[PDB]
Amino acid sequence: GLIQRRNFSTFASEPSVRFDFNYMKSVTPTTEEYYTYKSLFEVVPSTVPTLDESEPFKYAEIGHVSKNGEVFPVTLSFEDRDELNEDLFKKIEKGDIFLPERGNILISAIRPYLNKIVLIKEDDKTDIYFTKAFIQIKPLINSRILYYALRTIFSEKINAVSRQGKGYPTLKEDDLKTIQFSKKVIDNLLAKEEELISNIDALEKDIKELKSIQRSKKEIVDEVFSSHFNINMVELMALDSQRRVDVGLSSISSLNSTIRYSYRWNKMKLIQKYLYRDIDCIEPLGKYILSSNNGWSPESVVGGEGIPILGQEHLEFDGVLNVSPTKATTKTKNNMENFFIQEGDLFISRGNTVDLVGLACVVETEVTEDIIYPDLYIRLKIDEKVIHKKYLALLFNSFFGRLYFKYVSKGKNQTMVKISSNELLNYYLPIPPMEEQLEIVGKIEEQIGAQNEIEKQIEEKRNQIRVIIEETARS
Amino acid sequence: MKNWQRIVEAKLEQQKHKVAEISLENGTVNYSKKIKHNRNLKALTGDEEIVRAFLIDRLVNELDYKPEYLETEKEYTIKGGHSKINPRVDVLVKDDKGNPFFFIEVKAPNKFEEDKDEIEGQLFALAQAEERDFKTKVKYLVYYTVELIDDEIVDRAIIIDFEKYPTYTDWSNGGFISTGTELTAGYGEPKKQPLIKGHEKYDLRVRIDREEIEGLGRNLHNVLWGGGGTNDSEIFYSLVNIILAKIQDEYEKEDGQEYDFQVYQYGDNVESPQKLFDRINALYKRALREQLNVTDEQKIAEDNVINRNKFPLNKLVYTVQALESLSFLEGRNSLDGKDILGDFFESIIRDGFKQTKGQFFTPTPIVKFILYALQLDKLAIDRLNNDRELPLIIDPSAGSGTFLIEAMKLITKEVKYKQNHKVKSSRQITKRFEELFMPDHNENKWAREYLYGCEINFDLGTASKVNMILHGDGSANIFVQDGLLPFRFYVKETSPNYLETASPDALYGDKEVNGKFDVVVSNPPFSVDLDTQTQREVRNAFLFGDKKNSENLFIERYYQLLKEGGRLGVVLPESVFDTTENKYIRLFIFKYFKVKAVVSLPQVTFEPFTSTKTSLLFAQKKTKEEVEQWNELWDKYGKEWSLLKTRINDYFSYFVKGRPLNKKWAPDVVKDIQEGNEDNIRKNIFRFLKDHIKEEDKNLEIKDLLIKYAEEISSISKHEKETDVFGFYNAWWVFGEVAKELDYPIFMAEAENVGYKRTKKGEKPMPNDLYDLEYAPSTLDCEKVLSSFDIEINALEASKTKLSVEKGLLEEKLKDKEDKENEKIQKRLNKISELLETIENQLDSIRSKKLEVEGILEKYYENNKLKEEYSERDDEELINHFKHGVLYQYRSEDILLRNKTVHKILDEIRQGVIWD
Amino acid sequence: ELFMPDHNENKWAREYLYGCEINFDLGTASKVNMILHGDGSANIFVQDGLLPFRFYVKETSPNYLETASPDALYGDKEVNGKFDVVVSNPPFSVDLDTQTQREVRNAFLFGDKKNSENLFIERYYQLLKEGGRLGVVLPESVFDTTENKYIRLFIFKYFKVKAVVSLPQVTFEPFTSTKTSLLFAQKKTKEEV
Amino acid sequence: QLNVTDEQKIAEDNVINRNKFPLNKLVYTVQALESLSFLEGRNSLDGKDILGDFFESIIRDGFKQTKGQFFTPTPIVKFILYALQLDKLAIDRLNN
DNA sequence: CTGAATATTGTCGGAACCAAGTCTCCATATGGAATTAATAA
DNA sequence: TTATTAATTCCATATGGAGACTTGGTTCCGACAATATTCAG
Ligand SMILES: Nc1ncnc2c1ncn2[C@@H]1O[C@H](CSCC[C@H](N)C(=O)O)[C@@H](O)[C@H]1O
Repeated sequence: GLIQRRNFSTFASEPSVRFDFNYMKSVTPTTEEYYTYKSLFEVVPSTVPTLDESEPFKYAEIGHVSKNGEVFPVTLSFEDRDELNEDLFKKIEKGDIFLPERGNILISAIRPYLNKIVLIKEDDKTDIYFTKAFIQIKPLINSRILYYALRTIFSEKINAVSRQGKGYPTLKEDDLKTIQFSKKVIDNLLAKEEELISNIDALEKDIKELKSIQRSKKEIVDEVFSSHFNINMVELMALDSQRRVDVGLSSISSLNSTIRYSYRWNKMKLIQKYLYRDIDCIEPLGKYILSSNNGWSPESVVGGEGIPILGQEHLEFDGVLNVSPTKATTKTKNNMENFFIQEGDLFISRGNTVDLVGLACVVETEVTEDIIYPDLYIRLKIDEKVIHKKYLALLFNSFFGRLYFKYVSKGKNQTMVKISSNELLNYYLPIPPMEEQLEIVGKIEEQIGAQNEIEKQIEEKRNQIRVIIEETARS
Repeated sequence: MKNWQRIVEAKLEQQKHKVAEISLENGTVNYSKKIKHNRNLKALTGDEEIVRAFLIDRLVNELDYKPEYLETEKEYTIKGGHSKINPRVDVLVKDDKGNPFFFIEVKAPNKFEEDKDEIEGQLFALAQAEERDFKTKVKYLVYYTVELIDDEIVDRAIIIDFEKYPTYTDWSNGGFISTGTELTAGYGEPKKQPLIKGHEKYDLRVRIDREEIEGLGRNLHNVLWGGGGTNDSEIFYSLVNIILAKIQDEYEKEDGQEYDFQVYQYGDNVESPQKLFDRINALYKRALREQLNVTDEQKIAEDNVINRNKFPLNKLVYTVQALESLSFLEGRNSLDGKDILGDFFESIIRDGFKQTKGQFFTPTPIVKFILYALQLDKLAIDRLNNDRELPLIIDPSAGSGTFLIEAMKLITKEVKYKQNHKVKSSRQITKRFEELFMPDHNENKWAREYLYGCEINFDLGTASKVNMILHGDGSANIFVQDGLLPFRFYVKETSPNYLETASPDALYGDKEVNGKFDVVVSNPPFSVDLDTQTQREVRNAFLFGDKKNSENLFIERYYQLLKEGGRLGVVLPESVFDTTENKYIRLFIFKYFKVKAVVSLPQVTFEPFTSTKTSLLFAQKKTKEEVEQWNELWDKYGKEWSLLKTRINDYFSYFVKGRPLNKKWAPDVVKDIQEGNEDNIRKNIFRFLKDHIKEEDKNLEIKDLLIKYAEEISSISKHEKETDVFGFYNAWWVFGEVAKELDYPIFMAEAENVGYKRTKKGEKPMPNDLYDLEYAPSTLDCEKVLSSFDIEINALEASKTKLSVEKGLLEEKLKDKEDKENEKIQKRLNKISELLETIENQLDSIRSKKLEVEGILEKYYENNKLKEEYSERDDEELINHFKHGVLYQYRSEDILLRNKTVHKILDEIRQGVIWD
Repeated sequence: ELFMPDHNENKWAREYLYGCEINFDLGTASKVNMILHGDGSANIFVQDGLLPFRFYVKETSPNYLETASPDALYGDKEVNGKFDVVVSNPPFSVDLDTQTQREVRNAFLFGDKKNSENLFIERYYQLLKEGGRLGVVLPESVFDTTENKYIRLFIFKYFKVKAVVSLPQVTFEPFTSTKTSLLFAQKKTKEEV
Repeated sequence: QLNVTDEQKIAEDNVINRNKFPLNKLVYTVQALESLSFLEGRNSLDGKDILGDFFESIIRDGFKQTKGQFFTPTPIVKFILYALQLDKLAIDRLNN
């Protein structure tokens, strides 16, 4: 760890005479002609607004605000106050609400390192109320300049005054009033304005345009799979909401082989019967399976010194292994080679939530190093003449595999529902001809590749939007 | 080559009966009728005959009882292990008469280690089988062995009769009873047990050697815990109370007088559970009067050792009767080296305590880091080398004695073995050294006068006392009462009571101060709530007793306990360091302590129990000659602050608010308003804002300065609220001035990984930032370790010679058989040859690793030591060899106290901050 | 005699309401609750729930939880067929006591498997009358998984399953959050087995 | 109320262990429950098992894991009895 | 008739923290292997 | 006339766990100022 050395006098920096390590990691003699909170901003005391009842107002907690300074408020109305959102209305009635005045900045008080600072823009409409967990400041200088100087720069001095105290690392208005902002950093940004606002505005509107067409990695798989097979997605989500199945005693042993009569199995049967009403290409998977080798999960330390190991978070709805190992072991089992990922392998997740169990992916990434797949991965070397593994993985990630594994995953603990080899061998999935399987794969490969390219341009723009600020400040 | 083996072999080749001189056979000498054998071989059969021959000699030499011919019975059947076993119930003594009447099982001092189910394996369990097959009347059963005990070589045996318990299950319920200790001539012995008369005969069986600790630990856990409905902890506490009762029984009893920790099998009938409970409870209810220092007759009489309905009586009988046959006071011998019952208790603690969250322990790495960061070994050496005295380590929060046992082992291993070079023999120093350390069987006797602790929990206090006694020490110094009481309450009924004196202090609230201890290591509770009556009873002995932050009261108690110049090490949470509310406690610490070190521990130290962040705090209590200076400064900069407050208030009233001039303000306030004198007012307004002003404000008008700095003038114009200690002055201004005048460097460090990561499913090694282990031991006996390698060499060479023996046996069978059996002989010979290449591929690697180990010792260890250029153990090549291979067997689980360079937090703490 | 004295109306409780608990503290708390709600803390046995029926000694005239005789179509094992409304929440995968392990190899059909949550189903069968009702809370692993086939087969032989409803994981949110389900079955008469 | 007929157990048993349980803590506990009406007050607090909820809140989950110390919530229990038609069964048994 | 001190009226400040989301090593059968084995020409 | 079991070892493997670690931020009690109070000199 760090080894510093400070003096007694340095305990006089704050009237709270704190002497914690985190606060004084930043404390040091200063030569820059620092500014203070008086010149830059002004803390605005919070007040409880008089909300009307007819108009549905919009509320936002800390969790609704994103890391990149976006708000996703919840539309609440006193007219429809049910028990699901009763807690929010309880907070509102208690008095944890305030309407930000236009142009202010709202810094979150809890956990500053997430950089959850939001700016109320001077333009636009439909103002949104916020939880008093934020802190209002009125920037005497240009609001956008202070906003960008607080998000990108000064992100470590704000994090150097947070108070943990047997729990949440939180801030206080006094902590902000204690900050020691520099002069050159702020005056360089303020003087070089009228272009450092135009460039950032253009880049932000480009980012907004890119986000305007973004789609999730699951809807794309759902869209094309719904395009084929002529599946009414609206009716499927309606039959899934039914909570009443009345089967008979005779229809318990049909294709059971182990006498399972739980409600989940009996609703699986109904859903699978509904899904295949018009599709006639279905054959059991157990025919086209050659092996079901599991993985190896030794005791692993995060960021250790040894062979890397994958995790359940590296399987995405796309169908490609993320190959982003985090955990590392140093233990051997005399059979290391059999538990190393190879190009073309088909891995299915074994053990997750009821909605994320059974996700499959093909490696499709040439990596020369050896990476262990945990025992929560089932590798499925199969017959490469009818299945076309990519198609199988993307079928499993689709609603055709997200509903079967949602109701066949055995387990007492619903948080780690697991699938066994028997479910894989007894799964009746639709197999179209090899030519027909290739067409879908091309579609939900090109569309998702375009989506990923969208996901890459936005990151590059958001990185240069702060590189510009850094180079402007330090100049 | 075991200790007993050499003497017993010497008497095998020096038999007074002349029965074992002929090796590998005895068929041509008298008293060798054992129905040959039934499975394989009639020759040397290990340790069994080695001691059974001497037993036969003793039977004939001194026991006599006429010579006859030692005509014994035949072998029965046992289904033990692979294939049925046909044993001759070890050795036999004439079976008295034709039918089996006497059974003896010869064992060995080292054989008590491997197996403990053979105490009755050929005894009771098969005794009924003999009585049911041959219809005999077996009555007398011997668990015979003679270890090394002087010329008399007295048998430390467990001899039992077969008239008390019809079956062996009831005998086990009778807790491994023994109706005989020493073999008696003339066919005598009492029918019932000879009891536990503590003079001679049975004694107390004080030679606990090895692995019977593990046998008992597995036995107690598999029976007492069991299942059903309980919650582990109370079972553990009941066992602790039983051990406490046994310790009290050993304390109170004298020569003879038997022992109350028995079963008292009157004749043949076993004890009724009620009377045994009454006896054990009387032992326990008198233990409290003598050990727990309780005086309330009502409390000491309205209780019991076990809760009955949550602890069945059969379990009580089994425990109370199995726990004997080993002294809990002096029984620790570990064959040779002592300290064997401690490891037993930490085996018990680990398996069954269920730490949960309410009762967790400071992890041992943290405790050792705290002890070394205080330079406890150096302080102890200096105190012994100059004052002929040891420190007075205390623990006001105590617990399981975690902070005390570690300190005990630390001092013993650092002043006696590792750093005794620092101790110089100067007669009186040597006198103290032999008075406190030299007796190995009572090496932990110094800490009968130095270690102290206070545990509020009754069960935790009892467990701490039991841990304290088992290692061997005067646990009477731990008080099971509260730790936040006046010193008069801590009454020890023997020895000097350092935690009893009290006296009001001049410059501390005119309150009691013990001021006798030197080191105060503790881990205060994270959030204690106390209660109304308790809070009212304690808000007179502490300055900040009114404030309901009782956790902070411990620091005040730490000041009250430490003498002038003592050392303090704590595990205080971050709230002391960061939270605004706990501002008074920081000022108190700065006033009465010289803060010398602080380590920001990571958020994973107590991860399975609680995620609250903590930071170790180290300090040295200031002497009075510095507290007086602090008090003088606090007034010199307090009067100035008050005057400045008055002047600034007047200036704000006039210049800003425009109030009419009043001549009654002050002679210096209304002296320059008419004359202007802006600079004089400017100096005052700057000085009042000692750290708020900026250079750019040096040009603003007087009115603007008091307006710009408004909403802050009032903030720096308030006293210290409800506090009569700091006075009616803003501490922040006064403290800022005092710290400027009284400034000293302070160590500052943080740790991101302590070395462990405990979870609900065990723990796992992690990188360590606090300290570094030693791995390679400092001193390793080259002859001893090389003898261990040579022992493994010849152990494998024995298998090599055996395989060569079958090779020679079968190399002549090829010509003996032509085709049919020849094919099988050839196949067996081929696989024997394959085993030969396997064993030679073992042997060549064995030789290569012998050579590399010898190279390691020569290039690193010189001669039974470690070279000065490698003593720091910073070389990666030296370390890793001990981390792998067979050297990992020895290793060294000791913290490396490097003082040449810095590589871990502990290194620069011992090389940085100086304790004066 | 049962429902008329307003002051003390819970008189039938002593003679028409039984219960077993293995923890003495829990037993005392349960008895305190019974006397809080109008007495009835006479049949709360503080002994184990899977012990032989002859062990449940009580100091009163009616001791219905004592009768036990071998049953023809059960493997000749003790059956106390008098109770009707058997309801409980078995401990899931709890370790049986070593002393009780002696008496589980006998008097139980599948008594060779140390599985607590499945042994109590058999004990219920030993307790319901020939026509009694059984509403129990069981883990979803009983109704699923391949290692529990015998119990599911065992239930379908002697019992006549009437309903099963899967509770949400929000049931035991602070404590364990395990997927459980309520099973409602009625014992079949000997003329049906 | 518990019908303990033996006069010896009553002479040796106790409400609390004054050594395990400090007496000032007993004072506080009595003070907290002085005004409370456990009897005749249970009607208002319908569907609230005080003693069981106290066990759940006090005993750690670590001890409630080895043994199945997980109490069924009251809403479920009222559903189990009403789903079994226990009311109708009791009425029929009383009638016939 | 000028209080300040206790009914309380709504607001800060922390917390032996703690829900939400979702990712995990390991004890334990187990059976198909091995083994011994008895079929029987 | 052997070599088929079917038991008794023994392996790496499949299965499942009243789970359990990670990350982020939430309620609620306790002060507490400021309501009010509050009786009195
Ligand atoms: N005056 C007091 N007030 C509260 N707890 C006290 C106390 N005096 C001693 N203790 C004990 O201090 C313990 C805090 S945890 C003990 C420190 C650490 N776990 C160790 O074993 O060394 C509690 O279990 C409590 O029983």
